Amino acid sequence: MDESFIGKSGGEIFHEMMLRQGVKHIFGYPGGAILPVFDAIYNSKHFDFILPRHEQGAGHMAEGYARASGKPGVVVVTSGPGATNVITPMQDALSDGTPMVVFCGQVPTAAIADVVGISRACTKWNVMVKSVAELPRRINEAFEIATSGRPGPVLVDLPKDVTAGILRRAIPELSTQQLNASIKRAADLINMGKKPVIYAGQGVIQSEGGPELLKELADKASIPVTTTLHGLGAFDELDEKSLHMLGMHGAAYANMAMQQADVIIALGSRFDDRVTGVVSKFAPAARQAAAEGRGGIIHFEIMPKNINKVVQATEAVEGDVGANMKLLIPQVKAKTMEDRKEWFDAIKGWKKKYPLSHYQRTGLIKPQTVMEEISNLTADRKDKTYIATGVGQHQMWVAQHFRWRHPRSMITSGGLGTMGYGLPAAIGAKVAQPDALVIDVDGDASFNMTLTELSTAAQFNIGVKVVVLNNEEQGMVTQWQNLFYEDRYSHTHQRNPDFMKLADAMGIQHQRVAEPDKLVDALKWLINTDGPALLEVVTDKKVPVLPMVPAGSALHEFLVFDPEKDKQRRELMKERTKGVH
Amino acid sequence: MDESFIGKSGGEIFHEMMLRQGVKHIFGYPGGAILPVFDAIYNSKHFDFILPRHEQGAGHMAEGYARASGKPGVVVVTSGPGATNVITPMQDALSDGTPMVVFCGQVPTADVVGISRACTKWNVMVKSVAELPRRINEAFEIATSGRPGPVLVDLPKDVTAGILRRAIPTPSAATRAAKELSTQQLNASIKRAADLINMGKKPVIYAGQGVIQSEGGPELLKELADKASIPVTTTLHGLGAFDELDEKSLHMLGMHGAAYANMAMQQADVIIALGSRFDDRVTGVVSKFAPAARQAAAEGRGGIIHFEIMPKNINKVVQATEAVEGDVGANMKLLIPQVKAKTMEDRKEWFDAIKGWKKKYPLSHYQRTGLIKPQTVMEEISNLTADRKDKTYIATGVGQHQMWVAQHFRWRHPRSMITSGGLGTMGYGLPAAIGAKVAQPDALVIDVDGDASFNMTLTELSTAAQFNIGVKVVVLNNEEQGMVTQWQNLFYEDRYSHTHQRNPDFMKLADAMGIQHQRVAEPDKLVDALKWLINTDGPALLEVVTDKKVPVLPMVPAGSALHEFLVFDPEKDKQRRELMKERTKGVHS
Ligand SMILES: Cc1cc2nc3c(=O)[nH]c(=O)nc-3n(C[C@H](O)[C@H](O)[C@H](O)COP(=O)(O)OP(=O)(O)OC[C@H]3O[C@@H](n4cnc5c(N)ncnc54)[C@H](O)[C@@H]3O)c2cc1C
Ligand SMILES: Cc1cc2nc3c(=O)[nH]c(=O)nc-3n(C[C@H](O)[C@H](O)[C@H](O)COP(=O)(O)OP(=O)(O)OC[C@H]3O[C@@H](n4cnc5c(N)ncnc54)[C@H](O)[C@@H]3O)c2cc1C
Ligand SMILES: Cc1ncc(Cn2c(C)c(CCOP(=O)(O)OP(=O)(O)O)sc2=O)c(N)n1
Ligand SMILES: Cc1ncc(Cn2c(C)c(CCOP(=O)(O)OP(=O)(O)O)sc2=O)c(N)n1
Ligand SMILES: [Mg+2]
Ligand SMILES: [Mg+2]
Repeated sequence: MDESFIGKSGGEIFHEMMLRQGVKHIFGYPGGAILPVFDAIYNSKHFDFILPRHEQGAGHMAEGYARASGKPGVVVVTSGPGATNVITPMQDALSDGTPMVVFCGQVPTAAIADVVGISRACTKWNVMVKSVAELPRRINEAFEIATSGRPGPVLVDLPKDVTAGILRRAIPELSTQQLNASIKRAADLINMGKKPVIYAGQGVIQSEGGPELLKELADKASIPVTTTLHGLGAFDELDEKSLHMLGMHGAAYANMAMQQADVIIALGSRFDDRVTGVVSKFAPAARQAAAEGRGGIIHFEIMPKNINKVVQATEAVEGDVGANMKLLIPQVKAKTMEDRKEWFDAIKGWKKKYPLSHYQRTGLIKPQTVMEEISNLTADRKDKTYIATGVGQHQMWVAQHFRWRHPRSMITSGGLGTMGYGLPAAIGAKVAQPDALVIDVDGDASFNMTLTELSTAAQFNIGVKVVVLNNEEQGMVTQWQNLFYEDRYSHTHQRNPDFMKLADAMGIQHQRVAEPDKLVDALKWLINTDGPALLEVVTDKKVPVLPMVPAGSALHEFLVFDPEKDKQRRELMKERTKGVH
Repeated sequence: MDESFIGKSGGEIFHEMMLRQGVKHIFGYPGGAILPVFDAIYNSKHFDFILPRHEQGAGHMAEGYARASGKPGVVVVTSGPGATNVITPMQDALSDGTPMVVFCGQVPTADVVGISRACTKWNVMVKSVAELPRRINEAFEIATSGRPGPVLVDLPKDVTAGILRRAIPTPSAATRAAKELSTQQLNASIKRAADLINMGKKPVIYAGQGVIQSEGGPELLKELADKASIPVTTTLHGLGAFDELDEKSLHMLGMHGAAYANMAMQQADVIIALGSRFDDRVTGVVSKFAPAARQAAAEGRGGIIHFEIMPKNINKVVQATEAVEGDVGANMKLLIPQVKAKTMEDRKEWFDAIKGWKKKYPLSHYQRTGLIKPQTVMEEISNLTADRKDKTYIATGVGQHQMWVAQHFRWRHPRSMITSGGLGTMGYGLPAAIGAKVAQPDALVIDVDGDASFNMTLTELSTAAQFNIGVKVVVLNNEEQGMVTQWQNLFYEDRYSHTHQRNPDFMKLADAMGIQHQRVAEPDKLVDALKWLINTDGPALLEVVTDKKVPVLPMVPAGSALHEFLVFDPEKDKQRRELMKERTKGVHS
């Protein structure tokens, strides 16, 4: 029975609970209904408060802070438009399993925007706090739900009269057996397999000790490892067993491995549609091996309702992937590269047949090169380097041509795919990792969505580095329009603002590079700059992201780059567009 | 039976439905789920398409288009984040009754219709190509009828990529008897309303956005007020429904309304509420609202007459002595012949009390040094547009500047006020102005914007530049969230928690965006800068550096009754600034 809250207001109690929860940073924006909380946190020493230009920036900043730190991002906003503005961040956090706690002012309880109802389908949980006494309880509930199981966003409603009111009174197995049985069935299934593969996702990064255990099992039994977009960095991409990223824009060899493997080991990962291609043509070899009782698909998942949602698991290992790997690594029998000479020989053949470094290459900077060079210039510091991206081609290229070695280095919007996520998430990651190098690799359209937040980085002296790729197009959509609609480019081009005058207007140091010789010096300038800075890279237009497995394709039915296709495509487009492209 | 669509994709059907609906402009942003619609409208000649920087911008531009033109704003976005980014404009449109049809791409059959159910007037997911024309027509009909509002239409990719291969489809006595009976009830309630007015000795008209949204509404309002010599006050959204230069104008009422409007409302024996919903920021403390009118109802000599199109909305906030259901313009046509004419001389007592209040509490009485006063910016914009009020549209952000333009611009033209009132979304003004300018290409459209409001959506300046949409922007630069610092002064003893921001350089920003620009800080140069802005061609921005910590007055604070307002007092203002300077140790003067 607690009594250290009598005589304090709900805002003052809320201030105490942030301390008890270890909240060191809060992102938010005031308004009428949330004003009692802003009075309580006035000139606080418990945490730093970041005031953005827009609540959507507050929301994405909290996401990047969580992605970089594994701590929950915390947001405080007012009722009405304050809350509706954080819906895209919340839905985004929900889609990508990012822990977030969002507090909203509400009108007084007596007087009934339906913030709670509007947000049911876009949060992991939400609650309206109906009395000042409930306040420590709900706040604790909210923080644990947001971080338990699959982490997610939680919305807490703060009625003004609750936060302004004053507290007067004092306020308050045999499944394990079947788990071990499932672990044993999986080890048998791994050992039995001759063509195994690890398919690792963000669940590994979000489990304590996860990447290390990933390394162990993959080393001991010499199993090749591929990851999703969110799994990037859960395994050293320089390791010889690395297959890199699979899926819609994965490496053609990672796609080959998955399509021909007979034992697939799914760690984290929810088998998203941008990973599997058409699901009835996905993992044929592992599916036959399931039917021939000689292999299949193993799926380590912490959420019961996520299992067999998309693909049927041969054996399902329910619970924390890190803990369950500690009971599976024993029961797996070691192997060597020599053991799987035949398997790795096909893998290594695929790597030479389809290298990620085989893309058209002078005069106009190539966007893949920018990612190669950012990778090169930071190779000596990848344990202290974080990348935030927008959404589009640039997002895929940096997945492809950047070598991920550090877990949580990839800060990107995957499930929802929110353009504009990049810059705010970078700002939040750099608040989380002040002594790290945080780069926002951004396409100009994604960047045009939220570029008002440069002012947040200037006002607070947050040293993010921004690379804007300037191709004057919605690149990902032009690709699709070239592919499926014969170069009819419908509303996919924008006039950019002068990014150099813009960075100047915002109080951000800046340079612009357009000549491929000077590209590396420019990038070197950006990294070694002190305080926030922006580099504008003028790139080539109409550059496809390959490999791509398009809509309706199996996963092995990917397209890849051939210089005769690239010559032919651009000249068909030059004629269709009548010289404009 | 309609065969014209055989062989058409869902996208091409959509394209044709826009033509049949007479849509002339669409605001949107492509994505994967919606690509078949974009392929079908590629280089269309039937409407202009505005690509914004952010889908929130597309929505607010559609709002401003609708607000300036009375036509629905049409939005087209993709699934997931394309759809969640328009939730703020949709909730905004719902709260303010703005007709809007939002088309969202959807993956083949975010939870767009789940997350948007509570923030739309109606939503529908089209399930097959065959039903697309029927649903399109349903959406426009719902969006524009009754109280207008936003309607969300989910468009699954299989519906818009799919092909239609087949044709599709295009009064009793009991009904007739019931029809006559309901007409007689309406006519009865109109007579009673008329009788109530005729016995009133201190009548007042309380006019809202419903009058602007009704065909003939402002004309009929003027005829009524003229014939019976009734003074007219309006809400924030009703500004421009009545000529504020007429001797019968009480200007805006409510939390920041003219003191003479709030007095008149509190003394009136008959209140004629026309197309208004008695919002809490209008009535003050409801139980203390309109005491004179409530007493006159008790004694059978007056009360509150409410003209309202949504029958359900009557008696939800204030008890009506006489309700008149339906479209306020149609019912005023029937009301006016039954109201007996009165001269201003017949109402000498009433207008003399009002002239008293107007003399005692003039809106022009505010602190008037070397820093530009924000109130004075508004008065000068009103003076400088004296000859073109019929072609001038004002969009605003949310905050003090929004109250000041409501108070000191003299409103004369229906739909000239374009502002977010119900939800109160900061960032509305600039996109809404762009939308209004698209709707009225030959009108003067001005975005009067606070700096924090402007900072939310300033990226949309690139939209005005790319499409050469000549909006005029006035940014009031006080470096504060002025409305919140007024609340923090009032209730939290000058504890200014997180309500100050460093702006960007607005001249460098405007230049970066390709917008001609100017900055003004000296009171002697304000008029010429405003003259410069108003006479430019193409988009233009004027930054006005203003005084700080200026309270909006008059003010009915929370928990006070409508007649319990605070007014400007030069000595109280001096004490306030003195105490603020002490507590902030000279930081805020
Ligand atoms: C334009 C675009 C292109 C894309 N291209 C690709 C592509 O080519 N390839 C690709 O892979 N992705 C791609 N993505 C991203 C893709 O859509 C998904 O967001 C992503 O693949 C899913 O990542 P994940 O399954 O690893 O992690 P999540 O989606 O976060 O799910 C991880 C799973 O692990 C579980 N989990 C979490 N914590 C634990 C724990 N401690 N123990 C056990 N389980 C746990 C969760 O419940 C969840 O089911 C693209 C996105 C966009 C917008
Ligand atoms: C900080 C702030 C301060 C504010 N201060 C004030 C203030 O001092 N004073 C003020 O007035 N507002 C103020 N507002 C705005 C206020 O919150 C409301 O948005 C506004 O008062 C509502 O105006 P309305 O009733 O005219 O319009 P609406 O909210 O649109 O209501 C119109 C009503 O008319 C009905 N209607 C529509 N069409 C018709 C028709 N054809 N026939 C009949 N009925 C119809 C609708 O159903 C509805 O009931 C403020 C807002 C903010 C954010
Ligand atoms: C908020 C929002 N709106 C629309 C989309 C649809 N969309 C769009 C318009 C893409 C093109 C991104 O353009 P960019 O300039 O940011 O990057 P690239 O040129 O590298 O593709 S990618 C994509 O998914 C989206 N993901 N998010
Ligand atoms: C999107 C959003 N966030 C927060 C608020 C809360 N709020 C805030 C923060 C106001 C201050 C706006 O400051 P401004 O610079 O735009 O204008 P003034 O300085 O003239 O008040 S007014 C108001 O209602 C809001 N209405 N909308
Ligand atoms: Mg681009
Ligand atoms: Mg301001």
